[PDB]
Amino acid sequence: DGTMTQEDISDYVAANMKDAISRTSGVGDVQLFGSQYAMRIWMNPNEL
Amino acid sequence: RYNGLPSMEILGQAAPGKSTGEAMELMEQLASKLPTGVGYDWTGMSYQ
Repeated sequence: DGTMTQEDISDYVAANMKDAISRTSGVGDVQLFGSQYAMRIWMNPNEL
Repeated sequence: RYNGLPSMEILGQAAPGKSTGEAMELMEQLASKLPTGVGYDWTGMSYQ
């Protein structure tokens, strides 16, 4: 429905799906194809 | 917390002459009518 980007989808999976899947019966390692959100401080050296 | 998510444990029991499985069915029906973003699970004695 065009509401969530590639990045929004990756965060939702990382923060709501991955952990429970990684503790599921018979599941070994679990690789996220994407990244969870973090607070990004994008610094500007001119203003700095 | 339960399975990595914020939770609240709720204990109870079946009324006289009612099976535990019958008592649990009602808790599931009542739990379905709760607000958005609220799920449930069974643990301990109810799990096994």
